[PDB]
Amino acid sequence: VLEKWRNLCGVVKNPKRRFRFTANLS
Repeated sequence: VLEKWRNLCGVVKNPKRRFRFTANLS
């Protein structure tokens, strides 16, 4: 279980293109 964590970072750690949703309580 690593290819999933290395592929997720491409979106979870890509605020440059991603809207970035840390689910912070408004």
